[PDB]
Amino acid sequence: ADCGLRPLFEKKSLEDKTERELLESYIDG
Amino acid sequence: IVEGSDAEIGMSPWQVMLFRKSPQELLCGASLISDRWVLTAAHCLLYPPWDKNFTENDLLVRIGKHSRTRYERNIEKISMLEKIYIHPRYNWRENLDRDIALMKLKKPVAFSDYIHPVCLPDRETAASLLQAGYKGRVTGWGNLKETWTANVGKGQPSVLQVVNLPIVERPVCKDSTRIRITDNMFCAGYKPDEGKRGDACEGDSGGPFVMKSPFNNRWYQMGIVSWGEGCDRDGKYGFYTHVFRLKKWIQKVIDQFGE
Amino acid sequence: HKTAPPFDFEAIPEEYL
Repeated sequence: ADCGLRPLFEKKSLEDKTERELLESYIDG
Repeated sequence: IVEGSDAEIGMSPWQVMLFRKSPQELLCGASLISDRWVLTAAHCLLYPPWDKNFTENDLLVRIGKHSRTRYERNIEKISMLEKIYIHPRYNWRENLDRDIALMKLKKPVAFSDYIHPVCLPDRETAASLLQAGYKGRVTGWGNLKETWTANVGKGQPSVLQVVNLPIVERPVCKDSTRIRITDNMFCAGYKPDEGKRGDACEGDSGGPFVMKSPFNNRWYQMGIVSWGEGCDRDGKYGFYTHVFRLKKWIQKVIDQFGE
Repeated sequence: HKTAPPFDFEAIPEEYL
């Protein structure tokens, strides 16, 4: 139930170098 | 992974290496979905036309890895297998339909900074994210190019590789290949026109295609790397097992045999 | 599964730590 949250990224409040690309794809097209 | 890059450490903590004991080799990728369960493609474990039928004792799962070849003492965990569960309608005879397998670890692994499970999608999440144009991420230690093309030596990566790819409309997937594409597969990759590149390749198969939910900030495994016609060719796309379609089978197995 | 060089992988002990 704690799945999908990466200790080194989401739990600390840090983004990886390319996840932004994914979110842009959900919104821009 | 072709045209990918080095993963940041801990970037994909559900990534699992399916490791052959004798002879020592990377067989496939895989994903950690709970403390006792690992998800992969069936063709990694079973494909009789190449006399392939791995038993539990033939393999090890290695979790928390970053390096391909090294023993990473302060990070990785090695587990043995208790039981392989293959989808009973897995169609190796024709098109690798329902290419999905589960592996029960003999002992539960403790989670860590480097070891942490991916979520499996629900109906809402699947409806929301599995759309043409939307990108997921694929990771693995498979080859950097098709074998026997370009330069041999630089074929295997030093460290885990990651690439992001867009889901492709069903008509284009279908029109891209002669193989019978079913609703248990979807496909991903850039189009020749789109001037970006990338693909899963030999050794990455069985590993996860993941998407990050903007509703709750979680990574969900939407697909399992299944098959392709070569790696990273124009007009070709990678095909992925549609994890949500088969989620009922995954939960049926885990509820029955998860202690 | 079609991916390796010779003497490639570091040996893996039996550790639980």
